[PDB]
Amino acid sequence: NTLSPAEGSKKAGKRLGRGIGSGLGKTGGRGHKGQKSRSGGGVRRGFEGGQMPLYRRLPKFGFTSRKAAITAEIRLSDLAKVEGGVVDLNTLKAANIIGIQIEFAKVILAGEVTTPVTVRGLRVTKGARAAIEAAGGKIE
Amino acid sequence: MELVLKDAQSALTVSETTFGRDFNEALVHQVVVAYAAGARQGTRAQKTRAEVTGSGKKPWRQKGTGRARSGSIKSPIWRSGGVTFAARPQDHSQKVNKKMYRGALKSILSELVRQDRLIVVEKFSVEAPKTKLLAQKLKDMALEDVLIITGELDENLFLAARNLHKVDVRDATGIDPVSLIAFDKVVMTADAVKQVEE
Amino acid sequence: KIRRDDEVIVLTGKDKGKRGKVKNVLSSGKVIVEGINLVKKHQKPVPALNQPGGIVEKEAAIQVSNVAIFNAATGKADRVGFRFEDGKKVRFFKSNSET
RNA sequence: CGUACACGGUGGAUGCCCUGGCAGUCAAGGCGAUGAAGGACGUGCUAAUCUGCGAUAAGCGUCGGUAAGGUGAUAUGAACCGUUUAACCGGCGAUUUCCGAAUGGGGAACCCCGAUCAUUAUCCAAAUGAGGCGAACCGGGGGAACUGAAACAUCUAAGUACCCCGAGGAAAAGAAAUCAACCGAGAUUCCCCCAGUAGCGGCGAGCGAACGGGGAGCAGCCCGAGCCUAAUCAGUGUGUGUGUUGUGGAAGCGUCUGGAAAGGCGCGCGAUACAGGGUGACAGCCCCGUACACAAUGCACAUGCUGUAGCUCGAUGAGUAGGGCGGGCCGUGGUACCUGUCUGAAUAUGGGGGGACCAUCCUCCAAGGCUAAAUACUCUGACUGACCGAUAGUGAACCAGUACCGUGAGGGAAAGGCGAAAAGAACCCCGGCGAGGGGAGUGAAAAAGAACCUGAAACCGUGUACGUACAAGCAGUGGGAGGCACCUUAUGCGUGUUAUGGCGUGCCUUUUGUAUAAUGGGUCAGCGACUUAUAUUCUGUAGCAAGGUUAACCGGGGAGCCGAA
Repeated sequence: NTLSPAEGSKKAGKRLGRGIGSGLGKTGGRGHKGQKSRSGGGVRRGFEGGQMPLYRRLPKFGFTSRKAAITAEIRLSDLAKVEGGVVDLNTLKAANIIGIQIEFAKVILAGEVTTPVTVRGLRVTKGARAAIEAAGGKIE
Repeated sequence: MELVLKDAQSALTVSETTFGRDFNEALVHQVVVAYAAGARQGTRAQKTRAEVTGSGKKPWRQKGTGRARSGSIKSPIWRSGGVTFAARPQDHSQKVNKKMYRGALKSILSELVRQDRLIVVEKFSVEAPKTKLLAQKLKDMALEDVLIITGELDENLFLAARNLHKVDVRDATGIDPVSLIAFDKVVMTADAVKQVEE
Repeated sequence: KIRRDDEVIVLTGKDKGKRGKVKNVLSSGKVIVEGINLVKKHQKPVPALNQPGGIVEKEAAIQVSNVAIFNAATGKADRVGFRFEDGKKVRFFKSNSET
């Protein structure tokens, strides 16, 4: 009724998870305590991302290679068999999650189930010759 | 299982529905307190397109500060600007997540399928024009004390319920944890339950 | 509301029964009714309360909670005086419910 | 004289309250040569301040609103005004001193005139402009250093701080001699993303795009001649809606406690009206007010209408493109942009561009111009706040930017609360006394009497308990003896202090070692020092599992990111 509701206001929803006693970021509360790294710990942090360097000086160094065509697009047997049907050449790949704004791919026989659908691709490996030959179709 | 719906006559049974998600009474208590807190002010900082004119503003010395409209911001020097310290995004609010906030939204939907909770009401509920009719359907329902809890529905905002105690009407589309549980508690309608599924 | 143009009827204080016209309304919420006064040292009919003092606040200081202007209800009070040029206020005055 | 306590005081903490601040949000947004902003001096019967006006001086007139009382904050004394309807709240007009852009000339507010520059020009200042102000936003120029690089000359901080000139309420850009995933996109900004990628760099530290895509918002058009005219231009009439502000009005029971209920208990009621305030204590139904409706103001932008007026033909802009010398600046690399000196083309049967140069494709055509829309503060009005609470919060809840300091620029406090009502101590005694004291009165309470609620600690006086002028020093613990004093915690069970005896060198940092002739503090209270986003890497807990998460923007999105050899 017109009485101070036993409780019906705002402190309700849900504690993120476990009893959040106070806001995060708390470690060594106000005042003095540890929470740090004794010794030369102060004016500046320790690491930097390099070294003296004894290791970074001149190990078995390499270099910055030139940009590649950016092939390597997983096109596995199955997931292309137990799905859709025939006609799976360059035009119907967007349907599947096989569509890089770049080019090329490869077939990786994750499964063996017969299909026997055909697939162009523009690439090929062992197993790409196997199958789609014993099943039918033509690779390019 | 099967959630027994109720008719206007608060009949013992009607259709059935439910939500599947490990309900967490660890997912129904603060969140909206954070909503209650966070929803009320919070000086972010950089969030603003304020820019600098540089020198030559107006015939007078005007430091090229992160200005905007006619007053400076962002810069820790002027108010409403970004705090110059470390660990807190807005004002006195609870830092945190998009997932738990939602996880609480999912988990809450599941809270409904709990014995000591709400109950599903047939669609006809949305028809009730007068408020008094609701009070009755709440009495026979044996959940009149739920007025201390809250209320909800589907289709459109229920004008007949809006009046009722601590009633903040909401629709199955846009419902926030706060609604699903105006304090880890609530009540909905048949269609609402279906809409919320998405 | 209360207007200095309305006649009031005390009901609680020792001036219970006296009738008179208001003399002025203060922001404090105290009203002075014409007739409700006190007897000064040199016998001067001036409104005020009671206790030894010096310079002082006039008016008997009456509370609106114990006065009786119009008050539709089963009470012992009777008639009360009241603008007219408004017209709309005349309709309310004519209604046994409003004024 | 040591300690504890008691009564009173000091002091002002604390608790409660707060007519103030702090923060966020919505709305609204310019003022001035018909001389403003600001300042000075005046003005009310008495008025010193503040406020309002200004010599028709806290005011005059008109209309509307409002309403019977009123003569600002100050509730004084006297007096006066109002129903020939005032006070009070809103449009328009009149008046509107002097200085001040002032502008005749001079000048620390005083004395005599369009000053100075400039355009038109009947060259007469005759007709006009500029010359100032305004919180910070946009644009155009000039342009550091401390600092980082743990040194420093590139680089970095900076194109920042600071200097100059100018606009608007908003500014800049802009219809492509573009982009360059193409049988394609296709004006320009801005947001997200693409990217921390390409690129730059003692390639050291660091620095750092764009195309595209997803969105917001969309509009395209002007210069020689021929011809002719519904674009434009001038003028007229003149809103809706919306936004802001203001406005209309009735109603209170029973029992108990109390000085009084807005209490407790019982019963009942309203709600397109589950804001707030007031009223002798926690009143949604006692009063205002809130729904409702009305009125005023701003909006005034627009639309309609009168007279104006299409369209056609050809070309299309050189000290430029470009080259050389010397610099600035940029992410700009032989591949950014701009300045200065010198040199210097061709023309669409031409030329430029697609991130190196020169001959062969695709795209587009500079060296002329304009162009709506997409946001951004907080002076001002209103609202809100798990914000602070008067050594807190704005420096300012109290005369505050006042008192006060400095030649000046400039600097800069502290001070909140009587009581329901003042109802604020009548009368009497005392005294040098409107001081004060006693007595007495009011009230629930003055153990509220006026820097007056509550009122602590340090501390003062007195007094109480107990010591105490042979006594040795941490000033205790345990044991046993002495007593004195008190039996609101009856039980051979305790307190206050204490005589005597056995032991006992405050407390904190630095240092190998400090009680230490090592440093710091006279005492007290209050004050007084690890925090933000992002990214990376672990850990504990929890959900679901090769899938998983979205970002801008829409409850959808999957761009994109990481993982999958």
